[PDB]
Amino acid sequence: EYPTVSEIPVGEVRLYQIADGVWSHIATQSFDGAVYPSNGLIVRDGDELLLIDTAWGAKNTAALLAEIEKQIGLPVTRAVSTHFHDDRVGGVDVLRAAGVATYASPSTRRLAEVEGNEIPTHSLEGLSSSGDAVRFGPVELFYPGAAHSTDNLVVYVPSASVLYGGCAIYELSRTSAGNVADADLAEWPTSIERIQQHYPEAQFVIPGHGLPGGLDLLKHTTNVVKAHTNR
Ligand SMILES: Nc1nc2ccc(Cn3ccnc3C(=O)O)cc2s1
Ligand SMILES: [Zn+2]
Ligand SMILES: [Zn+2]
Repeated sequence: EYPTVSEIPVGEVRLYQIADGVWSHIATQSFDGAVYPSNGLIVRDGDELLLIDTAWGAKNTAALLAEIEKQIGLPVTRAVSTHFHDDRVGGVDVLRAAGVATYASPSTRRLAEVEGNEIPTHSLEGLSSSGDAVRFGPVELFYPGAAHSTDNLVVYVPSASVLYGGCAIYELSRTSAGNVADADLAEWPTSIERIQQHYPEAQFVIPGHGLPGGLDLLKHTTNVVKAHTNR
């Protein structure tokens, strides 16, 4: 049963089996008066592991590495942050030290720099315009367009029909748009139309924060976004 934020002390990381050679990774961090949970993904890359997103923090990300050695036992060799916020890039410095080559789109790198966040080393190309798709080892990386922010990526594991939505996909229980500082509310529903065109098969869809679901999370996220602009 998927862990909730109440169950995960800040500084601990949990791993959850979505499908064979596919895990999400759940951690917790303080922010705007509370502590929030945050999701990333892990994919078996042959005899290696591909990570998607940090654990929101240096000490957390290092507890992620430790739980991955304890529980899987193969080496993380690459990581991909999916947009520029520290719940995606905080910890890259730790991953770097740990042997992991860290990647992000060219925008994602510049944005974080300005915002003072940590900076993935390598640049990912082919991802410049709404709807580009590129192949990263055992996954496909997809830029559906401006959404939670203007740089966010989504990830699809074809062999498992798992789609990792990141923060541009909300969980079902979330009904308040939230901090929409850097989002594009006008384009975000259209961005979610693309996802739904390019990944009609998805079996499970993993939000950036909270419980996984199906493709329902997409019409949910859209209803949540549009409600926010009519008031
Ligand atoms: N019911 C819920 N409400 C909220 C409100 C704000 C957030 C904010 N947040 C922090 C880090 N990333 C985000 C983000 O929005 O991606 C998440 C949830 S989950
Ligand atoms: Zn964000
Ligand atoms: Zn987030």
